[PDB]
Amino acid sequence: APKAKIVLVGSGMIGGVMATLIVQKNLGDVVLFDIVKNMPHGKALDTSHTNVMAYSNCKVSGSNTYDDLAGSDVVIVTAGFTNRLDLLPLNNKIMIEIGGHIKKNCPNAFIIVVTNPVDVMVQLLHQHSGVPKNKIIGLGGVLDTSRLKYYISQKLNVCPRDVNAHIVGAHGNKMVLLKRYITVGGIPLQEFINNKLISDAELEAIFDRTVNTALEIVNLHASPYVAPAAAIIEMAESYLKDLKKVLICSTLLEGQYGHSDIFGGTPVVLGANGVEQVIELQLNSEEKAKFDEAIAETKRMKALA
Amino acid sequence: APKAKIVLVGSGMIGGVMATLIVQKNLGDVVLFDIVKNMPHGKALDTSHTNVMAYSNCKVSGSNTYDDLAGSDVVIVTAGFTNRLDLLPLNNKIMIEIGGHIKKNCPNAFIIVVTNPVDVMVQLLHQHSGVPKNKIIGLGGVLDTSRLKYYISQKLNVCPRDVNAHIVGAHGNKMVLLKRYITVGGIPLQEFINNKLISDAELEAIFDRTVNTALEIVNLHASPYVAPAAAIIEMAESYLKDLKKVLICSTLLEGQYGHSDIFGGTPVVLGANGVEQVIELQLNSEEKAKFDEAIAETKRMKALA
Amino acid sequence: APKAKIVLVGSGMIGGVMATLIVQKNLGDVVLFDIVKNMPHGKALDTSHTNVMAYSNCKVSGSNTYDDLAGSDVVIVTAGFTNRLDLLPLNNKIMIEIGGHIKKNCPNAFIIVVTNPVDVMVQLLHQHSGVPKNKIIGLGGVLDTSRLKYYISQKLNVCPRDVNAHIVGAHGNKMVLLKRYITVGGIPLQEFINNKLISDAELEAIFDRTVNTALEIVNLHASPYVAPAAAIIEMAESYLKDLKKVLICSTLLEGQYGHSDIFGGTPVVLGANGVEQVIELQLNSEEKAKFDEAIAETKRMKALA
Amino acid sequence: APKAKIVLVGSGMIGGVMATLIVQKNLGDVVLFDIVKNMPHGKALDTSHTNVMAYSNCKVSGSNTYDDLAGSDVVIVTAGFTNRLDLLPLNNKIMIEIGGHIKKNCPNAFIIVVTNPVDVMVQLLHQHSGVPKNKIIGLGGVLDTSRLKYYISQKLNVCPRDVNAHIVGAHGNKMVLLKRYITVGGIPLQEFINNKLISDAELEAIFDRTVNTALEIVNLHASPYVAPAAAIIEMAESYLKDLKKVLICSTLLEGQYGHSDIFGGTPVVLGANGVEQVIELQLNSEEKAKFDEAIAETKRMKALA
Ligand SMILES: CCN(CC)CCC[C@@H](C)Nc1ccnc2cc(Cl)ccc12
Ligand SMILES: CCN(CC)CCC[C@@H](C)Nc1ccnc2cc(Cl)ccc12
Ligand SMILES: CCN(CC)CCC[C@@H](C)Nc1ccnc2cc(Cl)ccc12
Ligand SMILES: CCN(CC)CCC[C@@H](C)Nc1ccnc2cc(Cl)ccc12
Repeated sequence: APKAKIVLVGSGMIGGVMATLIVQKNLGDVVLFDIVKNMPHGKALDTSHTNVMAYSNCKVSGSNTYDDLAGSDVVIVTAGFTNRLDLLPLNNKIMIEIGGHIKKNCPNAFIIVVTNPVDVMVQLLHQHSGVPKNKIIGLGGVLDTSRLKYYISQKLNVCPRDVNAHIVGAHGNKMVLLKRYITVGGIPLQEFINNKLISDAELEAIFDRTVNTALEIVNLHASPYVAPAAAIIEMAESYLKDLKKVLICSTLLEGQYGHSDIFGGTPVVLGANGVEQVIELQLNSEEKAKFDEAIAETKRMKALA
Repeated sequence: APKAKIVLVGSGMIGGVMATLIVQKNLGDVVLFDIVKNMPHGKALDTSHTNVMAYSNCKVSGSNTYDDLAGSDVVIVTAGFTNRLDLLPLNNKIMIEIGGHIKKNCPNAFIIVVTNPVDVMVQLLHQHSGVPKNKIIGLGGVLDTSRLKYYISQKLNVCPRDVNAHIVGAHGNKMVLLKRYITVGGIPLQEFINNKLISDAELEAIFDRTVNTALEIVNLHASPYVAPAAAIIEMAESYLKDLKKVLICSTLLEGQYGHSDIFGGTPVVLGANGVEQVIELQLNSEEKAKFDEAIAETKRMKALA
Repeated sequence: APKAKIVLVGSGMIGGVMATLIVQKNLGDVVLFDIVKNMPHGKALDTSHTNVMAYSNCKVSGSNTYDDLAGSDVVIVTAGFTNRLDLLPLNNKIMIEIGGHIKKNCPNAFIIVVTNPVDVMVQLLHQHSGVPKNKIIGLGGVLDTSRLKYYISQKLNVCPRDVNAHIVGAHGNKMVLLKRYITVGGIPLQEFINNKLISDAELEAIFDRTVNTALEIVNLHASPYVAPAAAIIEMAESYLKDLKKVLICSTLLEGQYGHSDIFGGTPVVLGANGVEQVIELQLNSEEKAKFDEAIAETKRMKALA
Repeated sequence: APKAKIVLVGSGMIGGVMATLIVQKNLGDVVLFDIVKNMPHGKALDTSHTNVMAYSNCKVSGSNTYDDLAGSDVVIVTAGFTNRLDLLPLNNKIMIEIGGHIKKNCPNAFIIVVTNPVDVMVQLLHQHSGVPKNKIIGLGGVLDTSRLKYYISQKLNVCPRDVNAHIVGAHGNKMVLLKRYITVGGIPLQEFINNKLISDAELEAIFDRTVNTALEIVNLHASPYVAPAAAIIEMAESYLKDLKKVLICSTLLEGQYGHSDIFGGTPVVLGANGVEQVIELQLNSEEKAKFDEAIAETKRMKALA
């Protein structure tokens, strides 16, 4: 069947929601892969029954063998151990193992990396898998901006999706939030600030909140996995359905912002041909300085893998 | 049942698509009303069967009696005769007749006016129906900008919805297209122009195309009714589901842009409380001059009704 | 792009709704083809703008040249002149012309025939196009049963889709309604009759209503095209998304019900491989007698083409 | 806002998926309530961001105070300790506490009970909350039959939703699977058995699999919560949107099947008025004997609470 085959390399919390959302949207057949014995089979069985409730027809199966990567159209990697820097070499080993199988079983698959630090892990897998630069991206901006877009929408009382924002450079503490590129209903946010509808102080607090959301969720005795999963599926769906959505993801930089041979967060266009366009925001020197900071941290960690 | 009741006052071409789209989205019960005998019943019967194909449960009935306006949550007016100025007094008579029944049968319904010239006809109905200012709007910007957003998206090869634009003042020849407020993926269009991805000349042609689309469709031996219907439903749905989307519609101006006691196109926020916010774009003197032109034409025609 | 290409051979009323529904569901690129100059271009332009309102990315274009059949994944034929028997030879000529181009431009496309009498016209196109038997079907049962399912659901006050029914043999006056195969929520209808929830007399009236619905809609000064379009799209979507839905359509009979070398309405399974299964209902002699009647009328008209 | 308010009393695994699915479907505002400090707030924050990805506008908040039950339109109870019979009195205490607050804060809310044993726990809450019989149901048949419908659909290679089946009496080991009431595309399953498309032996194995699915998932080192959540949402959605779907749920029996003053699984119709119809299947003596067995076990456990 010409039905897309989506292999989720890692059957943890994010993997579970991704599987659920795929069936809900009837995106394609799903394989929940992991090295943990049977668990992926158990989650796959549970999820497979939702086909009835959702009027879908997507096979959902578990797997403990890399062989099931064969025929994969899309591969989503969430696998990985969770100082923080001590995991770098370890997770690189996981990227190496996965990359070798991708190269052997599905060299033409579209890859989405989630493993943290994503900006580092994505380039590592790109290198070990050998896939073209336009066929591999990392999760970052879609998730990070969903927080900023959401918090602003609540203050302004408008549909969350009506707020657009851009966070670039890298996923994580060094993420670059661009106040200048925020709009509401397509209108520059500054107009709403001029109107006293939202203050600069309110925005600064929202910015800090955005950068520290994962930490905030963790401190509330939970962990972020639902939004990450939803952000990942928006990306995968844009590719599978050739939507050509403009989404901020970690992609290989070839001179943009003055950086090369490194992956960084920036808006790109995802369609049937993968990363069809890499958009370079015309940042000013101040924003560029922050982007530089993001890249520096990515390079720092890359060197330790 | 707490199911919304949507009464379509006018069962023509736009009315038919609206009915179809309502069932597709299971938005609520539909009444296709018109003075033409039986036709609304015939279209209603045809459309009612689609409930099976769409897994919906919306009653779709025809009507030839104004009494069916009772219990209406949303009323959509497309009725109206189609120089052009000679129809003004005639269509005003239709607005008067409809307004009297709305006032009597559903004073708390949310009204959307389509009848042209919409900016004139909407204020007339507002006056004859007596509903609050936040409960009546006219179709305009959503439809007009859908053209501009779509044409630009094709030139740039991105998802149509990713292009945001603003057309204000009035629906029609005097519509004000604001080049300065166009974005792609939330990014100012000017950046794409600086990049040679789209030229100023290309945009000028797209602008003219946008203003003359209805005429273009008519010259191709067709008439626009599908997009208008879809634009209307996006508006009605934002209200019914309390989405709080920022949509450009004709609303009563109370000083915005320097105009009062007149309806004009401008972004507003539609939610459970109707027009929850009227957004005033901070236009420069040049854009304001064009808006003035739009209002002037509306006043001109209003005076002839 | 791996986006499906759907060519609508005939840009009339049914064609328009199909185009609209395809964009709503983001099913694939659409081509509105017809011999009428420009009209398809005009309808295509109007419909194309709805991509913004629906968050879709489907190209919608018009066409006046058969060449655009190239690359077609799905072809839907509604073209055709509308005694009634005098049109048979004329419409056969249309089927011949279309069939020659399908054979030349898209021999592997999946074909859905709507032209009436569908059961006759579908076999004619099958013959002239040369496509495999599993790649061509005619619209019939999905539309006819949607009426029966809907009317029964209203009497019983249950979701329309919860009522399942089977109408076979042929589309049209000789359609075979099988009372014995009607269920509500999967429960045999007879149980509801035993319960006095619906009477046999009520059902008989609903049956007559079902058979005469087109005529009823026509007498109300309208024409059925919305449900037909929706029924057609349910079929096309099952194929495109490999849903494997059980849908009653006109398919080539190879001995089922005692008939061969003729097309007739019967439940089939539509998936990525087209007609993946032809299901033969185990009818009793009485039901079989009626089916025979349906086939006889189809053969009668086939002989006059 | 006239937006429905859904309070999830219990913020565990099933609660999380329910919250996620509600936003995906934009069903209404969600409150994740639990006695565990902050966790519901953490899950609520994570889930709230998905509003952007799903184009929804549903508030998702956590809560540690029963007061938030005020204004609730729908209340879903999953809270509860997890011999097995020793938990009965304990879980009854939870039902009592919740029931008192429902009675005080939202007496007109529609209640769905999940806590096991559901058939027992649902009647207990019905008693402690005092809500009308038509406003409270327990999860059972929708989940159980989704397994049976799914397994059969895979053997027959048809859309999962096209297989309809009925499991009644009680949720759990004593569930009554009715082979006689299974259909495929509305066609009696027996016809497919006569055709050798599926054997009686295959079905017997599927039956055992259906009854032991939770156990099977648990043995694979997982736990069922995704399907349960999806089944619950289908029920809640039928009520909220007045779909009037026929769904098998635990409801108060008033003489049906010969049982009274007890809750049992049976098809019902859920609409704006809650349980609008309780459907009694015309079971034979053999099926009735099994149903009796189910009720007996429910009564046994009820007596120990
Ligand atoms: C002792 C166990 N070892 C080595 C035999 C297993 C392999 C270890 C490294 C390479 N890979 C992994 C380690 C841990 N988890 C993983 C999850 C997925 Cl999905 C894929 C690979 C993983
Ligand atoms: C001769 C016929 N006349 C007067 C009796 C009918 C009423 C005329 C004016 C007021 N109204 C109308 C005229 C024409 N079309 C309409 C469509 C709708 Cl939906 C509602 C009112 C309409
Ligand atoms: C005089 C005009 N003639 C002959 C040149 C045109 C061709 C006539 C027959 C074969 N075909 C047709 C006749 C009428 N309508 C049609 C609509 C479609 Cl979409 C496709 C073919 C059509
Ligand atoms: C020692 C802690 N006790 C008593 C103070 C808390 C209350 C205990 C019983 C009645 N209720 C409960 C016990 C355990 N979990 C629950 C989860 C939810 Cl959502 C609601 C009520 C719960």
